[PDB]
Amino acid sequence: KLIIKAQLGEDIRRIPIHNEDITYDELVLMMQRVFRGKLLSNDEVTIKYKAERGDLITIFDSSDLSFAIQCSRILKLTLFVNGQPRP
Repeated sequence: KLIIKAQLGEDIRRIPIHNEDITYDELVLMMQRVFRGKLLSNDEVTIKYKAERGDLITIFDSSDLSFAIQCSRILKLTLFVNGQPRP
């Protein structure tokens, strides 16, 4: 359904999400689980996402998260005309 691909430094975790009404606080908890050995219980986790055209945008709460998820569903196509990308 939905894949969350999360990066902390060089470590990348790929998490499949089924309930799409996931809350911000649930997402934080999930990040804490998947990055178990990288974090202390008292670390403060900040979450950003790659927006359309690669700029990071901070997610502060569940409504930011929901919008970020809706903005996720992009299919990026490149078209070729008679085999040429630049006719």
